[PDB]
Amino acid sequence: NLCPFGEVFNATRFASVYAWNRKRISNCVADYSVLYNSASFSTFKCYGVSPTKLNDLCFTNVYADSFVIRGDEVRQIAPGQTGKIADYNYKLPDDFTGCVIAWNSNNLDSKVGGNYNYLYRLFRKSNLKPFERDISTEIYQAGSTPCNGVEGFNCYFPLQSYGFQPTNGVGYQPYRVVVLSFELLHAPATVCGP
Amino acid sequence: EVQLQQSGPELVKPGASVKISCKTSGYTFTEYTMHWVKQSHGKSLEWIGGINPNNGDNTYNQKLKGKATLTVHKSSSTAYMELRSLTSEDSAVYYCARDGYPYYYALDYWGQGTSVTVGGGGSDIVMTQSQKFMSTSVGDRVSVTCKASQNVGTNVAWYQQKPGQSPKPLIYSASSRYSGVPDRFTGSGSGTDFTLTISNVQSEDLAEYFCQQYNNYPWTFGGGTKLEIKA
Ligand SMILES: *[C@@H]1O[C@H](CO)[C@@H](O)[C@H](O)[C@H]1NC(C)=O
Repeated sequence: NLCPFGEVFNATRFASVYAWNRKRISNCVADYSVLYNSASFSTFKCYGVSPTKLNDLCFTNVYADSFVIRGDEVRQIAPGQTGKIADYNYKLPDDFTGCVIAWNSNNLDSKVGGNYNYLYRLFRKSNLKPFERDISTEIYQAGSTPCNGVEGFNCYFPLQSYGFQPTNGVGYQPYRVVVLSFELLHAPATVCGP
Repeated sequence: EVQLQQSGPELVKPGASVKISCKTSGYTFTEYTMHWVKQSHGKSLEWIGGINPNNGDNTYNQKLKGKATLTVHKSSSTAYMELRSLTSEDSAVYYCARDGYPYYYALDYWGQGTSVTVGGGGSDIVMTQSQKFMSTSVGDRVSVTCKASQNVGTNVAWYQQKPGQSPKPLIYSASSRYSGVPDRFTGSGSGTDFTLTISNVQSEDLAEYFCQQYNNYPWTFGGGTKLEIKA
C-alpha cells in the first residue's frame, strides 16, 4: 500500500558505516516529494534521476541503505569518489542511479566526552566493489610479517572509532545517511509512487 | 626510480650519540615501512627495528637494549635513526631499507650504508648458515643452505652482498625472484630448511650470500656464506 520510509529515516539506532544496513522496499507506493520537501536534509543529491520525476516512475526494486559517518565524509557517498569511506566502507558504482540523503545527527549520536559506538574501517587489502559489505575484524597486515591474529607493530585492528562530541567542528559531527537505489529489471515493477 | 640516500660517515667516542638520516625518493614515502639493519665489519646482518612512516608506529630488536630510536619526517620523505650511549661494540655499517610489502616482500631497496665508528631472546628465531666459505669453479651449480631454528613457513629472503655495497635482494617468499634477478638464482624450501641454488655460476656471482626470515620479530639473518669462483 504505502512504502515504509519512516521505518528507515526515523529509526532510533543507525548502523555503523562498515556494517551498513539495507532495507529492501517493494510492492508499495510512496511520494518522494514528501521526502524532498521534508526538512533539515543538509544533502539531497540524486544521480540519473530527479527527485520530482520519481513520482512518475516505477522500479523493480528499491533498496534503502543507512548508516552514520562524519560530516566531512558525506561527499564520499557519491559515484566516483575516493577516500576511506568510499574505498573501504560503502561504495557506490560509477553509474549509480538513486539519491543520497544526509542530515546532521549531532545531538542524537554524540555524547559527553565522546560517543565511541560508531565505527569505520580504516584498513583493507583491496577496495570494495559497489554495494559490497565487509563486517570482518581480522587483524590487518601492513608489512611483510604475518600477524597471526595479534595486534602489534604493523598489525592493526581494522576498525577505528568515531570521535563524536558536541564542540567538535561540524565536519566532525555525526550525520545520518540514507541512500536510495533504483533498479528497473525485466521483472514486474512494484515500487512506483502516485 | 627508487633511491635511499643515507648520510655520511661518523666518528665518535664512547658515551656520545649519533643521528643518521635516510632520504627517500622515487616513491610515496608513507606507503612503505622502513627498517634498519646493522653490519659489524666482517660480521653478519642484525635487524635494529622498523617504523611505519604513515603513522609513526615503530618496533625494536631487544638486543639493542633501547639505544636506538627511529623517527620519520613525512615532509622531507626522510627517516632518522638515533643511537645513544655508543660503545666499541656499536661500530658498524648501518643500513636503512624498505619493506616492499605487498608487492616484493622483505627488503626490496636498501640505502648505501652509513659507517659509524667509535645470546638472544629465547623465542628469537636463529637462522644458521653452517658454511662460511665455499670455493667452486665457473659454470658449477652451487647450493647455499640455511636452516631455521623454528618453522618459518616460506617467509624467507636471500640477499647478495659484494664488498663495499649494500645487500642486493635476490629471493623472497623462499622461491620468488625480485625484479631483474637472473633465472640462474632459485630458492627452495619450506618450514626450516632453505637453499639458494645458482645454476651456472659466473664471475659476477662472487659475493657473500645471506638468508633472512621475516616470519616473526625480531627479523633475523643467517651468518653469511662467501662464494669464491675460480676458473
Ligand atoms: C519521520 O518523523 C517525522 C515526525 O517526527 C515526520 O514528519 C516524517 O514524515 C517521518 N518520516 C517519514 C514518515 O518518512
